Amino acid sequence: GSIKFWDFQFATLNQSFKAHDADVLCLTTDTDNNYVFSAGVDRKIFQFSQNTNKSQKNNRWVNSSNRLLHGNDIRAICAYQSKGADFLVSGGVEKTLVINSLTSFSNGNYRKMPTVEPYSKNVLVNKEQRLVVSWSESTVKIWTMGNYKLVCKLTLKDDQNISTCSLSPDGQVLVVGRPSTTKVFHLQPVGNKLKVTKLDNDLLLRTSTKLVKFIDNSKIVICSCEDDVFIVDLPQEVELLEVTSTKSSIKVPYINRINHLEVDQNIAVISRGCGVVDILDLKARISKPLARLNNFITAVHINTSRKSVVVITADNKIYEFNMNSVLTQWSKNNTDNLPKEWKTLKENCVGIFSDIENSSRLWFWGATWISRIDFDVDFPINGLTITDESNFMNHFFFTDKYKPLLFVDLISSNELAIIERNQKAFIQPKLVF
Amino acid sequence: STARPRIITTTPEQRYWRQYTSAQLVKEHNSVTHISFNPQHPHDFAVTSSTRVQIFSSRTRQVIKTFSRFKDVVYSASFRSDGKLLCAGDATGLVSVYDSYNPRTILLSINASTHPTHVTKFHTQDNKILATASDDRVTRLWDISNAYEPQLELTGATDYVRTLSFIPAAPHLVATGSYDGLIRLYDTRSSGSTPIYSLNHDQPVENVIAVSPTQIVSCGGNNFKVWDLTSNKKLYERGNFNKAVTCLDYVENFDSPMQSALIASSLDGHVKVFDPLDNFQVKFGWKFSGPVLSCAVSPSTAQGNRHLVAGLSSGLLAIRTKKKRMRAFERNINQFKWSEALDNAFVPGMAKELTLTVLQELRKRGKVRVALYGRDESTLEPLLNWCLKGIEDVRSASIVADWVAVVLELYGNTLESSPVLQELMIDLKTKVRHEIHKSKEAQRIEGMLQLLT
Amino acid sequence: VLSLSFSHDGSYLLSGGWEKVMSLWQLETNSQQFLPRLNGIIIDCQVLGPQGNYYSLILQMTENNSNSDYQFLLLNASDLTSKLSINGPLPVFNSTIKHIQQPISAMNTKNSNSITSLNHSKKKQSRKLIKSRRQDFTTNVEINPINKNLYFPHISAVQIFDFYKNEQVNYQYLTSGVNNSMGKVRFELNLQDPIITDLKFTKDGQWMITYEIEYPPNDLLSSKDLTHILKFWTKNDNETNWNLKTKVINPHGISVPITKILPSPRSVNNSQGCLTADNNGGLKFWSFDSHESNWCLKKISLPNFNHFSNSVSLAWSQDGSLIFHGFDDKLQILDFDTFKKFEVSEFTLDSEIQTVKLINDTNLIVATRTTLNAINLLRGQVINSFDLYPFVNGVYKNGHMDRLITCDERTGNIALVINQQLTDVPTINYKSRIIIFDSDLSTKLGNFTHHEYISWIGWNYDTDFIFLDIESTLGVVGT
Amino acid sequence: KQVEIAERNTELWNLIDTLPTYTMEYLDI
Amino acid sequence: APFFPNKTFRKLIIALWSSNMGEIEDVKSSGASENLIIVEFTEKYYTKFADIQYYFQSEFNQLLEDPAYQDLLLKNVGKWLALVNHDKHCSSVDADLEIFVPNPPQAIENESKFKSNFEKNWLSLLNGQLSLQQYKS
Amino acid sequence: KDLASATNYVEGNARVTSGDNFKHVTGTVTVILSQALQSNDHSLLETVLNNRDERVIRDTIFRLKPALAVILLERLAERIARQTHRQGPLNVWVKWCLIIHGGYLVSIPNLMSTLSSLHSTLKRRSDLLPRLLALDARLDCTINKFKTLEDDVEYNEELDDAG
RNA sequence: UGCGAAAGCAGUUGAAGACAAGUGCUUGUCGUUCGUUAUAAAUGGCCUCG
Repeated sequence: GSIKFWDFQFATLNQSFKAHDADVLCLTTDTDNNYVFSAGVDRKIFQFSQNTNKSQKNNRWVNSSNRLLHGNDIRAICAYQSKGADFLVSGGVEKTLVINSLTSFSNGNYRKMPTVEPYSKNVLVNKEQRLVVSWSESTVKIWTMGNYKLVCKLTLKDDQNISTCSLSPDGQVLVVGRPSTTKVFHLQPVGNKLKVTKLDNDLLLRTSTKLVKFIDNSKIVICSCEDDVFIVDLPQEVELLEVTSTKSSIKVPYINRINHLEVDQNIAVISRGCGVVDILDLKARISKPLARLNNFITAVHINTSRKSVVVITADNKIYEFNMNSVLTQWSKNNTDNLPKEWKTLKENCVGIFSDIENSSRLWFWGATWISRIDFDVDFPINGLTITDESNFMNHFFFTDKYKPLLFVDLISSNELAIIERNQKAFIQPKLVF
Repeated sequence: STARPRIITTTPEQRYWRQYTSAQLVKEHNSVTHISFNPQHPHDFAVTSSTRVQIFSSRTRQVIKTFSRFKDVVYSASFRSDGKLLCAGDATGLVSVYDSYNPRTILLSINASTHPTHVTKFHTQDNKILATASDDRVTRLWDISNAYEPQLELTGATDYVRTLSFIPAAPHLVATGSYDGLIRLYDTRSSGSTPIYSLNHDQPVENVIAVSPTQIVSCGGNNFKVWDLTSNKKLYERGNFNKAVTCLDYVENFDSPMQSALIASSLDGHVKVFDPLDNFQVKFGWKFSGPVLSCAVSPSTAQGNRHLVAGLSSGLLAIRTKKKRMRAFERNINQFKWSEALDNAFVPGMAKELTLTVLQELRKRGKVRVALYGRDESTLEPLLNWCLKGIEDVRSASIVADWVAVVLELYGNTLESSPVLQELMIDLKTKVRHEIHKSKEAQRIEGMLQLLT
Repeated sequence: VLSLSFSHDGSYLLSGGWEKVMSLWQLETNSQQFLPRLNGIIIDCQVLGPQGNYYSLILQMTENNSNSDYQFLLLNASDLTSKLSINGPLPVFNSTIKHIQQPISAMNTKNSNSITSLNHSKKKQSRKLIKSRRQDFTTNVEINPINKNLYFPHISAVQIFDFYKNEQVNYQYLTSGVNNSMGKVRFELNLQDPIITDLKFTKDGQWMITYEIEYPPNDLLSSKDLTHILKFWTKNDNETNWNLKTKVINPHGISVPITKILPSPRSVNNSQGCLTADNNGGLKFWSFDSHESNWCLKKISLPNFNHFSNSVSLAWSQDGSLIFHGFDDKLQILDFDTFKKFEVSEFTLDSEIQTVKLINDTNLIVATRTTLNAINLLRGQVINSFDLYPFVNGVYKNGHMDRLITCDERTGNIALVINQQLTDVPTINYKSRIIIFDSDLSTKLGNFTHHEYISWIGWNYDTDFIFLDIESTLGVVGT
Repeated sequence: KQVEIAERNTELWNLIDTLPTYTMEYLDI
Repeated sequence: APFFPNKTFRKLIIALWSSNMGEIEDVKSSGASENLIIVEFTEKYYTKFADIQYYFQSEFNQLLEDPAYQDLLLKNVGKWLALVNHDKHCSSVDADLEIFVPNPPQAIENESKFKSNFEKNWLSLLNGQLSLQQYKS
Repeated sequence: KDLASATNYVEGNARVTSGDNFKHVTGTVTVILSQALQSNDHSLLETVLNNRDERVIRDTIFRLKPALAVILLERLAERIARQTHRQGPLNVWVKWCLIIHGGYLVSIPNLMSTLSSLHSTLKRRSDLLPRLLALDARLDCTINKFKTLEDDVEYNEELDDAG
C-alpha cells in the first residue's frame, strides 16, 4: 500500500507515502506530471500533487486527497488531457467505467457508466409464439411467456462467443452467427418444449457474420466480416456503394465498415460508422445513397407505413428520411425541437421498434430510459466529455422508471417486454452514530 | 494522558471452610473406627481400620507407616502429647504401645482385660499414665512403668464404656460416658472407683469431648449437649442431626475468622461445623456417601496445609485439605468495533456473565442501534438464541428486553421475508408469556406473605 | 476541530477538538501522531519555544455545563509529558452563570451548541438570568477533617484542592461510565455520565460515603429508570487515592433517590456509622462491621408514605441518643435505640423544612422555606423567629439551604443571603450578605457584605468558616 | 373482572407507545 | 421400516381389562387374577419378549391418564398383579428377552423410559382400591 | 504516573450488595422431605424437589410438621436465589406451604427476618413485570402484523454430433 | 418552559429583515433583528516506551 518516488539518475528513494491499505495495482499521471494518481485494491483513488511552485522547486510530492468511487477492485486507471478533454477513467471488478477530471479530481463531478449498454442486442423476442431468446458465451436460452417457462436451451461447441442470433418470424428457424462460422438450427415445438435440429448448409458454416436478418421465414441477409452483403434462401450478392477514403478512415479502419443492417419488407438499409446511410433493394440488389451524417449512427429503423427511415446519431438527434424532400416534414420541424428529456439524456438511444396499434407511433429506448413519439404531431416550439470543437471525422411518452434495460420490444399490440438485469467487497466502514 | 480503565466484569466463616476444595477419597478394608492427628509437626494423622493402623503424611496425603502386628480388630490410634508414642486397642483386650514411625518395636504391651478394649487415650497433662476403657465396664488407668497392675481402676458403669475424656486444666478429673446414658466424672487424686457425680444424657453416649476447661460437650444419640461442671447442667443442646451422632472433634485458636470450630459426625453422612462463641450454632456442613463414624481436623498449630478427615462405615476415607492479558471483546470495544464486539458476545463456550457485561458496556456506551445496523437473519440468530435463554434469568431480563426491541424496531421488513426469524419470535412469544406467567404468581404470593405479617 | 496551529518551520500542524486528543500532523508525509486522553477538549494549542521545546494547550472539561472549566497544560515536546498543569477550583453549580456558553459542536447537545443554537442560547441565558426567579447557583462542597483539603464533587469525579496552597492536589474518578475511556463525539455527547449528588466524610475522616445517580441512555425501553448507587471508600493518611471498599446498588429499593446523608457522631460506633434518608421518609442506619470488614445495614425504618418531597433535613445529637428528621412540613424526634418516634415528638411547621440543625445540644435551629426558628429542646418552645420570605421564596430549590446555612459546634452559626442588585429591572451582578448568629439567635455577632454570589458556605473545623463565590473564589470569615 | 380490565389497559397503553423475478404491471400513456 | 402397532395393541389392552368373569378375577388366596386369557397373555407373550413389555407400560400409562378408562384400570388390580408378579422383566439383568416384531423401533431400548413408565403405573394403582389380600401380595 | 492524569476508577475486590439485604438487621415423599430439611442434605432434598406433580406437592406439605415448614420456606428462597430459572416450579411449593400452614405462620414472633429472602426474591420478579408487558406489547404488534402478512430441456451439440 | 416526585400536572414552538434556488410568484436558509416562561451523514475513532 506504499507509493514511492525514486530519483532516476541516482536510483534512490526520494519520498515514501503509506496511502493505501492494500495492494496498489495501477498508477497514472497527467500530461505535465503535476499529478500522480494511484488506485488499487482498497477501492480508493489517491491524488498526489506537485503543482505548487515551491513543491516544484523542492521536488516534493504531496498526497492532496483521496476519493471512494468504486465498490470493488480498481484494476485499471488511465488519463487523457487535451485542450477540450480532461478524463481520468478507472475500471475494475465493479464492471463499470468511472470518469473524472484530472484538474478537478478533488472537487469535480463524476459519472458512473452503466454496467451494460446494449449497443448490440444479446436478447431478442418473437411476437409469434411468444419466445424470448438470449445468447451469452456460446449458450442460447429461449423462454416462452403465456408465467414464463424456459422451453429450451442450446449449447454450442465453438469457443468463440456468439456475435448475433436471428430468429425467423415464424420462429421455426433460428440462425446463430459467429465470426468464424454461421450455424442455422430449426426449432420445432413438442410437449411445451422445442426440438432442435441443425440444418446443414456449407456456405453459412464457412461464412463470417457480423449481422444477420430474416427477409421472411426462408430468406436471410448476411453481412460478412469483409462487408459483403448477400442473400441466402436456406449467395446472391448485393451491390454496395464505394466509400471515399479519408484520413480518419485510414487512422481508424472500422468506421467505414457496416454497423447496422436492417431489412424491412424487401427493403434493406446499411449504416456505417462514418455516417453514410444507403437504401438497398434486395430484389433489385442495387444500392442508392440516402444520407451522409456527421455523427456516429446509433440506431436505424424503417417504417413502411410512412415510407421513411429513422436514423439516430450519437448526439441523440432524430432524422426521418423519405425513401425515393429528402427529409420528412416532421424531421424538418422537430429534429432541433426535441423535448428537454431527449436532449438532456447523456445515454444514447440503441433500440427502435414500431407500435402495432398505430404505425405512426414509434418506440425508442436506451440502457435506462424508454420513450415513445408520434410522428404525426409536431412538438411545441416555445463536463465529462469532449467539447467537440473539432469535427467528428477529420403523443410523447417518456419513462426512466425501468432500468437497467437489456432489451425492450412488444409481444402484442398491448403487451410490452422489458428485460432488466437483476463478488465480495473490501470493507470500508461507514461511520454511523 | 492516562491508562485505560479495564472493563469491569455467604458468610466469612462459610468462605473459610469452602477453601478445603481438594477432595481425595480412599478405600480401606473395613470400617474406619477412630481417627487421630499427631500433635507435633508434620501432624500426621492415624486411622484405625480392620486389623491395622495407617499413618498418613499430611503433605503427601498418603500412608507412610502401616501397623499390621495387631491381630484382631483395632479400636484406637491415639498419640501422646509429644506424639513420640501412640496407643491402640484390640478386640482381644490387649493394649499395645508403639513408637510412632517405628512399627517394629512393641515398647509396652498390657493385657487390660479379657473383654475388648475400645478406647485407649494418653493423659494429656501427664505422660506416664495411660487410660484404658474396656467392655468389662471398668476404665483402668495404667502407667508406663507399672505394666502389671493399673494405677487405678475406675468402676461404676453398668454398660459398655466407649468414651474417655481428660479435662484440660484438671488433670485429676476424668470423664467417662457409657451406653447407660450416664456420663461419670472421677477424681484421680481421691481413692477413685466411684464417680464424683453422674450426668444423664438419656441416650447411649458415643463420644465425650472437653471443649474447654469448664465446658464439656457430649454427643450421644441424635443430639449433642454441652455441660458445664461448675453448674453441673447442660447449657445448650442442638439436635439438627437425624442419625445418632458418633464422633466429635474441636479445634481452637486457628487462623480462621472464627476463633474456634466444633465438628460433629452424624452417622447420616453429615459432618457439621458449630461455633462455640454463638451458642454452638450450625455454620457449615458436608455430605458423604454413607454414615460417618469418625471426623477429625488438623490441630491448631498445623504449620502447613490444613486437613479435614471423615471416616465412613464402608471403609472410605475422605480428605478435604485447605492448602496454605485482555480479551477479544475488550479489544473490539477499545477499537470502537461495535458490531464485532457484539459478535464476540455470542460465541460458543462463552460465560453468560461475561456476555452480559459486553452487552451492558455497549448499552452504557450508547452503542446499541449501531451494533445492529449491519446485520441480517444469518448473523442475527445468535443474539436471538441468547435472548431466548437470557429472558429466563432475572438479571438479564431487563437487558434482553432492551436489545430485542431495537432489533425489532430496526428489522421489521426483514422479519417478513425471513421465516426462520419469525419462529424465533414465536418461541420468544411463548417464553416471555411464561415469564409473565411466572411473575404473575410472584405478586400473588408476595401479597399472601403480607397477610400473615 | 477547535484548535489549529502551525509549527515554527511549518512542517508540522497541531490539531485539537472534541475528540480529547491532540494530533501532530506530519505534513511531509501526512502521517499523524496522537497524544490522546487529555482531561478536556482542546480550546487552543500552540508551539511555545525558540526550538519548539514545549506545547501549550487549553482544556475545557465540558462535562460541567454550569461553568467553563479551563485547564492550562504545558507539555514537554520531547516526551509529551505534563511539564506543568494549572487550574483553579472547579465547582459544579446547579445552573449556568453570567455569560457561560457551551463550545460550538457539529450538533446541538446538552454539552454543546450548534451553529444556530449559539445566539438563541445566549439570548435565552440572559433572559433567564433577568426574568426567571429560580437562581440557585449553589454548589456542594466538602471539607476533610484530617487534612482540611477541599473536595469538589465534579460530575462523575472528585477534585481534591488545597486552599492553603491554592493548588490542586488530586482529581479522582469515582464512578463508571464513559468518563475518560474516549472523547465523546456527535450523538455520544448526548450521553450523561453518573452524577455524584451527595459527598460526605465520616467524623473520623478515614471513610468516604458517596451517592451517585446513573442516567440510562435515551431511546431505550429502560431509558427512564435511573439507578441510585452508594459507595464506601477508604485510604490511609499517607495514601492520597481513595480505594473503594463497598458498593450498594439501588439502596432503599429501586428508583428511590438518596436525598439526604448524615455521618454519625463520635459517640455512636466511634464515627463509623451513617444515616441515609429518602423523599419517602424512610431512614436507614448503616455501620461498618469489623467481622465482615464491610458496611452493613444495622437499622431500617421504611414507613411507606405515598407523598413525595425532596425537602428533608436530618440532624443527630452529639451524644447520639436521638435523631431529628424533618420531612416535608413535619419534624420527628426518633430514638436511636428503638430507631422510632420518641415516647412532643411531632413538630408541625408552617411550611417545608429545608434545614434542621442543632447549634448545641440544648437548641435546635430549623429553617423552613418562609422563616427560621430557634427552639429549646429543654422547654420545647421557640426562642426567636426570623422571616426569610422576602429573600427566600422560590429563588432556590429545596435542600440548598442546607449548604447555604452553616454552623460551628462551639461559637454559633451563620446565615447567608444573596440578593439581586437592580437600578431603574434585575441585573446580572449580585450582592451577598453573611450574618453571624449566636446560639438561640439572640444577637448578631457580625454582618458582612460581599460583592458577588457566594455559592456555598461551610464551617471549617477551625473556628473560621470558608465560603465559595461564583468567581471560583474561596474566602474565609473568622476571628 | 378488574384484573382483565387492567391487563387489557396495559396492552393498549404500551401499544400506543410503539424484488420479484417476474412482475406484471400496466404502463400509463 | 421399524413399526409397532400401538393402536391395535391398545385395542387388545382395552379388551383384556374389560373382561370380567367374577370370583376368579379376585382370587381370595392372593388377591390376583387367575384369568386364563391374561395368564396365557402374561406367560406366553408378556414375559418372554421385551418390546411389548416396553410398549405395554407406555399405553397403560396413556389409558391411565385417560379418564374414560382410568376407573376400569383402577378397579381390577388383580389383573395387574398377576401380570407383573414375575422376575422376567425386560429391565431385569437376569432375564433374556426376545423381540416380537422383526423390526423393533429404537424406543424399546430406552430402559429409563420403561422404568419411568413402570413406576407411574404402580403409583396410580397403589392409589387405587386395594384389597386386603392384594395389599399383602 | 503523570500528575496531570486523573486517577481511573477501579472496583477491585469490593463487595457489591443491594438495599434489600436484610441479613444483619400414597406417592408422597414427606418423610424424605422432613428428613432432608432436618439434616440439611442438599442431595436428598433435591430429589424431593424434582417432583412436578401438583397433587404430590399438596399431599406432601399437607402432612409436613408445621415447624419444619418454616425452614422449608427459607431454603426454597435460597435455591430460587441461586437459580432463577427454577422460579416457576418452586413458587408452587411456596404456595401450598403458605395456605396449609398459614395458621401456624400467623403464630410466629417474626416473619420478615426469617423470610426476608423470599420477600427480596419475590420482589425482584415483580420489578420485571412492568417492563416485560411493554416488551410483550411491542412483541405483540409485530407478529400480529406479520402473521396477517435444466438438463431435461438441454440440447448438447457434441452429443448430437456423436449420436 | 413553569411546578413538582422520579410519576406526572399545565403551557409553548410568533413576527420582521436579508440571502440562495426554482419558475413579479413559490420553496429553503440565516457567526440579522424584535417578541413569548419557552435526524445526521466530506470514508472521517484514541501514540510509543519489553
